[PDB]
Amino acid sequence: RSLKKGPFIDLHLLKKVEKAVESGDKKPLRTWSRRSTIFPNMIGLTIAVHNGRQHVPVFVTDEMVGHKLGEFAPTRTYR
Amino acid sequence: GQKVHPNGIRLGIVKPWNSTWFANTKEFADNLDSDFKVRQYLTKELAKASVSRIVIERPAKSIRVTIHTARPGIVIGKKGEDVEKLRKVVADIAGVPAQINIAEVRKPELDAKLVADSITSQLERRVMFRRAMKRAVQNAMRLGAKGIKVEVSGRLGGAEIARTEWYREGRVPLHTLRADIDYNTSEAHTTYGVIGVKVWIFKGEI
Amino acid sequence: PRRRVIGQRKILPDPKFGSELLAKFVNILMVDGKKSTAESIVYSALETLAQRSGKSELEAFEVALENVRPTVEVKSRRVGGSTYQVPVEVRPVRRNALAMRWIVEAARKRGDKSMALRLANELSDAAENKGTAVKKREDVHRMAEANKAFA
Amino acid sequence: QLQYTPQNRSKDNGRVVVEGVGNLMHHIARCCQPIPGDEIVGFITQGRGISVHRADCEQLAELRSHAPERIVDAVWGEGYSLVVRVVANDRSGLLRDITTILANEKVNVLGVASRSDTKQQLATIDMTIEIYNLQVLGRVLGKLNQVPDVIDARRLH
Amino acid sequence: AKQSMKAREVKRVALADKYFAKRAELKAIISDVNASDEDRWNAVLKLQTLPRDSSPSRQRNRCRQTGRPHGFLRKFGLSRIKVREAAMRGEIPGLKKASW
RNA sequence: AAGAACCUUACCUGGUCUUGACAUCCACGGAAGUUUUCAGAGAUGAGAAUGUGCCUUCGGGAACCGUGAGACAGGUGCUGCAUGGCUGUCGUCAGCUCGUGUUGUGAAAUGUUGGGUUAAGUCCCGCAACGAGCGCAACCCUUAUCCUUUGUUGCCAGCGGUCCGGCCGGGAACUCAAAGGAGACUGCCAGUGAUAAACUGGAGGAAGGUGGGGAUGACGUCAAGUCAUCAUGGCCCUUACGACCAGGGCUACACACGUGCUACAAUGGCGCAUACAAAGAGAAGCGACCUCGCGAGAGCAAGCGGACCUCAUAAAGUGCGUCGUAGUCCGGAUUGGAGUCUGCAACUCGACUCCAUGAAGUCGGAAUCGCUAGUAAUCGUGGAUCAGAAUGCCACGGUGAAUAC
RNA sequence: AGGAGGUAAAAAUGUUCAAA
RNA sequence: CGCGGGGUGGAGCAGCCUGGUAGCUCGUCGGGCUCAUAACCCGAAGGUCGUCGGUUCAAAUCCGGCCCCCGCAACCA
Repeated sequence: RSLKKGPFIDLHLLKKVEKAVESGDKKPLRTWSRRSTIFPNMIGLTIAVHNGRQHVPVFVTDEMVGHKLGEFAPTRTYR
Repeated sequence: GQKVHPNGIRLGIVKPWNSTWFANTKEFADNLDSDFKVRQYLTKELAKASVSRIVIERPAKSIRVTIHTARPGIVIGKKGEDVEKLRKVVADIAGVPAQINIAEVRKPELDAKLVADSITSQLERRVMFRRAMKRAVQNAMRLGAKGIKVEVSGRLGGAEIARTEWYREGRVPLHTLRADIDYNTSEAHTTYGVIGVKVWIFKGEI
Repeated sequence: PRRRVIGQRKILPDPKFGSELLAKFVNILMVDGKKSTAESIVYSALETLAQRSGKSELEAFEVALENVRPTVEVKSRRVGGSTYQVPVEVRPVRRNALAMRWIVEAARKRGDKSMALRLANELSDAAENKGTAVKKREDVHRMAEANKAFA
Repeated sequence: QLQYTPQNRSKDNGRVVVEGVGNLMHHIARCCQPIPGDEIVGFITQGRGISVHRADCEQLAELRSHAPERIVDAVWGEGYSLVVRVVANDRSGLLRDITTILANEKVNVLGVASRSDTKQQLATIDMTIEIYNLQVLGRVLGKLNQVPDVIDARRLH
Repeated sequence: AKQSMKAREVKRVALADKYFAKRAELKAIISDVNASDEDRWNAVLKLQTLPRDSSPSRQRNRCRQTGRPHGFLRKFGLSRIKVREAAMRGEIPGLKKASW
């Protein structure tokens, strides 16, 4: 809903993602950048996103792209 | 819980502010902060100087500091040299030309802060409080105070259940705005704990 | 209320024809303070009445008014806990005051359309005194004589 | 009356370290009740994070028949809750035989599953527990096999 | 309010001046409609390269004296309770109990 | 809590620190500092460079940085029933005491009671009481009328030019501005009353009886509240309950309540035109104009640290038109899509705009609250806080009642 | 001043010890 | 063993006899009054009709077996 001045991400994550892509589908990334928006190249990756006490792995399916990683890691458990 | 701080309500109408300087919001808070600094610092330095009140002023870039107090001797120091000592350190506290200047207060018995220091220091010396209280009242009263009211709050006498006790002689019209009052506070630091002291003095009606 | 004496505040007469009584009538119908609009209703509604009956503004008004004026009313006397309604003559001020009040009240209902019209029709019914407002008056008179055993 | 601490340690992290990564939303399967045995094999789920669906299991292989990319390895490092099918040659208070050995056993037994008469006169009690030292598993099992009426007493997948 | 916190405050300011305000150009002119190229990108990226603090947004404006992070009347730079303590004392110039 | 995305933050999770994030002390070394890279969530770890400076203990530097050790350091850790400081409160209720004398053996009473009277132990009279004090009022601030002084960035009546804008001469009258003042005192009169206090009515008057508002809150009650503003006795931890970092949580949601905003419409919504405010805020801030944009806004960007310029053309209102009592042009929730700004960051978790959607609700059970005058009700404006973030709070003016037997 | 007349339905309860 | 009755919200009882639609009272839940509980007031949820099977379009209800409980009878022996 914002920042239409280049979709926002993270140097450490981005570089880690590029490093992964050019290195092939390696081990799941363990980033804490729930702020990070998804980028095209990410598709196929199984980046883990910490969400309080885990990293809850998420396959980067096609659909998601403009979505920020947090939306894929529910934080408040219920029932 | 009730009573308005006397000195506050009696500002504009009777008693002039401890500070007297103008400033836009730009360098305002800073000036006030430094004031606080010279206040507590200079207080500590003259903890033994029987200091009364320390007025701070800023006549354009300048930062004058009048110090009402008893015993100008120990204040200024020999040859007045100790003053310039406080000068140096103070200007270094406000990064500016501190023009210190002193006017000895004539009678300590009448001034509130001076009384409070007497009382507190004495509780610090383990003297029974009641004796000191009645003492201050006798002294200040006979000396000429139109009226007086002192209070001691806290543990007092090492009692395990804190309480408050007080005294007052003659007219002490706190609601009478025009009426002058010299309210001030100080507090003891007995091994039992903090024991506060308040002290009112009706010196004159107008 | 307690000891305090009242200061029967003055009310400015209506601008179109200085009827201070109608002036206060507007003040009753007035809501949220938008007096201008209140006055707008009272007027157009008053004209429509004058137009209707053939009687002029206000004269038709008091004629429509008196026919709803309570003369008596209940009151709650008690004796240590024995509460019971008591009839008692109404003050002339409080009289027509309550008259206008109830009138505005029956006017609150009867959803024709604009207040002007709904009110116009209410006063028109008062002209032959068979509207809802008079229903209140009668009811209060029943509350009187069907209880007129106290004085 | 005695019926999450064993999985509060997984909720306290450790255990699974898929491709060397720690603290993942892992969670043990069911059709297969993996314990540190034939190791295990992970599987990413949409929600629920990683599913530790044990190494070599049909439903896991089904997922191996769908999206292999989701499939991932699995380890252990430094095991709780299992279910052992222990069919009895009919009971009639012979559950007591089962009920007996429980004392020195130190695993909590959650749900005492059972069934019997549906066909051939013979009961089929099954038991949830909470395994600890994998050795302790082997230490217990024989005692179960020991009881004469107990023809069946091995871990059920 | 926790010497640590007061300390944290100071450090936040320190960096806010050692970087931003003099390196905020990235956040500034380089995040404007002109250098549409990857330049702009790298800019809003070198941004995170900087220390998390330094950004004035994290400055909590605590009471000059006590450290209390609330009721901080910017004007005086003091926490309400304390701004009052000085007030009634007359330590503040021309500041009296309003009344009308 | 005057304002939780990070921060704040005290809580959780994991990664980390230990004389520490911060202070005084001493030994040694190194100016400080500044530039860029690699790993890492960052903390920090490894650095790669670079720079070496104002007095000379002239074998120095004062410094600031790093390391070492021991004192300590540090706590938003418990105790508000150990405290100060501070505040709510019964309650702006009119009460609460004491000195002395006197009565009673004494706890105590008397005073302060009683007749009147007041908003008031206010005042008068009497009274074994005489006095005094904290209070009550007065003094204070604001507003209400007029006078005097001053005339810009305010004002325009009088004359002039008027490109009709007080725009320019120029005017000091006026609104106003902000100081210095006048005025109200039961002072005047009538009557009631003990020739008492006072009270009832009238006069003049801007103002009539404490004019209206506010500030000011007695002795004390609650062993009220706060150890988390702060300060402090204790006690407690001190390779940790202390310290740093990332993400997280304080915003969870079967449910209950309190406090408010927006409605249920026609004394109305909506479209067009048009009228009259006050009070404020403002510079790493208010930001016209002008331009593109449906707008939120974006670009450029004067003036402005201020009776100047900006926020910022007020809305209710009035004029005209339409809708015509429908869940309906009521209601705006909720939801999708597309966007803006702040900010490292908008997913959790921001405010706002557009298009789309368009629910509950058709004046609310038992019960309950506020309010006596320019008040209630209704209407919009601004400020603190704050990068952004209110229907809350604080303050401002507009419209303007009903009733008090 | 002497006096008689009328004049107020129901409405339970509160754990123990504890401030110079 | 025999004859009859009954089994219905957490409890006590209607409705069954004449099939479609199970009601009252207290209790329970939420709100209110009160300093606070009770009482009192406002609103609300609840019962596979003992169990099994049958007849019927439909079974709380008509029919049967079974489980339970109460009543009566159990004599000349």
